[PDB]
Amino acid sequence: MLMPRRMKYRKQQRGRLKGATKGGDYVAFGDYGLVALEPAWITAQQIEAARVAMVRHFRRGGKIFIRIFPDKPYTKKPLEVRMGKGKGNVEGYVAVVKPGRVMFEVAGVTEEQAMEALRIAGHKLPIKTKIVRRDAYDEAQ
Amino acid sequence: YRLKAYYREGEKPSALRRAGKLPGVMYNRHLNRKVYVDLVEFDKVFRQASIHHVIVLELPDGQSLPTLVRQVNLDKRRRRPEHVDFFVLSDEPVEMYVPLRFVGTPAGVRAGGVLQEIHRDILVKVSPRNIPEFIEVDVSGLEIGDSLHASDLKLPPGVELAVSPEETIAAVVPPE
Amino acid sequence: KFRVRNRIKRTGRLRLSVFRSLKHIYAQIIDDEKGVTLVSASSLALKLKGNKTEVARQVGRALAEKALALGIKQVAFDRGPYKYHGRVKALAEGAREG
RNA sequence: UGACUGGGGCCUGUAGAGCACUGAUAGGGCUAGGGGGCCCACCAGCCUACCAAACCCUGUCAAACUCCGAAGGGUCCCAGGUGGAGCCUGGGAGUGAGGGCGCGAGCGAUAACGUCCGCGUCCGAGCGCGGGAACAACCGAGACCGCCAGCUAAGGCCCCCAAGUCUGGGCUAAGUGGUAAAGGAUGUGGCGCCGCGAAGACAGCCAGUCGAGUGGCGCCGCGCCGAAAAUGAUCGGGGCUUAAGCCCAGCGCCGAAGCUGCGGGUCUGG
RNA sequence: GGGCGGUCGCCUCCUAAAAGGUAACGGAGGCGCCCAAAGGUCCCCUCAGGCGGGACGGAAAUCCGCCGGAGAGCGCAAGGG
RNA sequence: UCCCCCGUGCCCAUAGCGGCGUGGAACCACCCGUUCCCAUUCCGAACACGGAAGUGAAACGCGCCAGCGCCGAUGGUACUGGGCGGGCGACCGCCUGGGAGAGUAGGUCGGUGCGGGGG
Repeated sequence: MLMPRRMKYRKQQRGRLKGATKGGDYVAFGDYGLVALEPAWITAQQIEAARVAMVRHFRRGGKIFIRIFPDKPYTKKPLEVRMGKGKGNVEGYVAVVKPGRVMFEVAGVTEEQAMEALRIAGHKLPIKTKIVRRDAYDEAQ
Repeated sequence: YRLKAYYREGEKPSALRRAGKLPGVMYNRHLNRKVYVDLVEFDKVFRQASIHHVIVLELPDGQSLPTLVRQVNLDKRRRRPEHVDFFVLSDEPVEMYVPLRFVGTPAGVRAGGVLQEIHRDILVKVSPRNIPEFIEVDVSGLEIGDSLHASDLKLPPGVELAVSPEETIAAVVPPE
Repeated sequence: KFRVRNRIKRTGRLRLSVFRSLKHIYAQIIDDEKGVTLVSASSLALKLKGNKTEVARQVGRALAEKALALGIKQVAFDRGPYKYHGRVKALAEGAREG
């Protein structure tokens, strides 16, 4: 799917979502990118449906960069059980995404096809998106 | 390229950004002081300029002092600069990341390939008087195997790169 | 290295440091915390014989006479890489004992 | 000597950030093994848009990782601080079922008038009073008594209902206002900076006539669809459209058991 | 809700909101011993790894040479040291 | 007061690694020996003792260098005591006191006490 192959611990806490992105906020790999406006946890099966869609669209195409990882585990209790009795089982993996993170990138394809393939992705994603180019993304000195 | 800048007393950085006037700063080993270009203007300039080419800053002293844009502090959300740093020059072999042209068409545009432009601005040393530009590299016998990097380029004597050589510059990598 | 620094095992004041060189043998009484020498003596660098262990005692007795004169009574013995043997300042006078 | 506050000195590993340690990580370089083509079994040899250690470059993640690190908090000293403060010894208790709200975490499904702790508040015991249509804990305010006096607070000034159909500039035509999302649309109004227009086709019939404003994404204000549940409906009601709605100024009034004015009581202190 | 299941004392880390303390049938491990030298003191000595080089010798049997401030070691969990 | 070297403290890498020059009259070390004191799980390697034929090769002292290492502003943000907002809610904005970390300009092959010997 897209999960870590080793972890110190199998389950972890939930945690809040503060603003900003801290990092990941400038393009730096391909030509066109997809940036986030709303904070959310993004599941692996979403990231995938987004990946396969990208490629689907422009078959035999360029390169895609998935600049995010589902490192965080998702717990959920079996159906129709009561509370307590300790934490759930781990049922999947997600990645924490906050406003400004650049999630995806493509390179080496017609501006025409880039604009399009990125737009289809946002339809796979539970948040609001925006598309971007290659402007003052020059953090050299 | 030119740009009207203006002295700051150090008052209300919030007020200035809301009144169109992006704050920044100028510095070098003799003078660091505080300035406010206009967003409107700086955009036309930096979008063409960046930090491969050189700006000059006309103050209330006629002094159009020559500069390079060291650092730009972005907003994280709704991309939109907050602050600019200006490196005051004269005649010393200072650094900068002069761009590269990628003239040509590798063999990897036919047996499944794309060009990846790993590091399309490389760092170097040379006095302000000497300001090279597009340091082209030719690509044509670069198939899907591995690919060229570092010191394999076209360096005008005066140019003295500060890299390795090993830092990868480009590659020819497969399709989807 | 010869780390050693048993001299670090000094608690309760007044250090009698000793230096053994291939030709010579020197010694200074130090008051630390202050960071200051009070009294001293040396081998032929004090103007003396060309022997070894005999010479040692002589510089020893030397240090004794000079210290008691200042009002200094008791101390604690050093040499970092001592190996307390041969060239010893087994002298009367100073109250560091033994 | 108190709470609280000013000035100093220690102690601390959170928010935030970072990748030096522990682990995780996407891509490229460099490169042990292994797979596999060239091929010989006497074992070597060359290649491979295969899987791939260690290491380096770029880019990141972490309650049980930290090179780093605030605001604050803890404590000690010197001061202000006369308070239904404080400290010491003793007589009398009740309580040991809490609840909502705000902020910081865990559990839960970033569900619950859910549940666990931590910091604060109000109800409890202020279901006494004003605002909120009605309503313990949201806003205003801590009610000794009396008065056909005066000023205010939240919230209000078209009628029900006390006080402005008050003044000046904008927006909205859906009754939006009068409570819903992904995603859709030449609805409007205000900014843009790009095409290219006497190589005078943007729209129309042979391109001549035609003789000018045409398209293109992108920002901001206000609104439109998306919008189906069970006894009779409604924003509290009537009713409101250059407003009695929304935005921005300005002056004035109404409004409590709060604050003044006058008279009285009781308890402390003087 | 009660049962069936699980648990009941003790230590280490996190939850713990940069003093202390702090809950849940919250996340994750250990103890119910051992040492007659594994104790006292005095005098000595310094690791793990890595790359060379060496008969039998693996991929560290023992030998030699460089590099290597601690990642080794400290009877057993984890933390601090 | 001014140089050089030998001891010994305080600062805690701006003192460090690596490069390159120097220094033996005096200090210092290496050096000569193993009878003697005292040594080796085997080795005078190390400790130790008696010496002075030789050398500054090694070690140490002193310089100079920025490749790695180390230090590092100013600005501007993140976050936040206290006060107040917008929204129906994940969350977002103002006012007033405080203010990082990364990154940039740049800084660094030390400083400084006490005592000895030599001009």
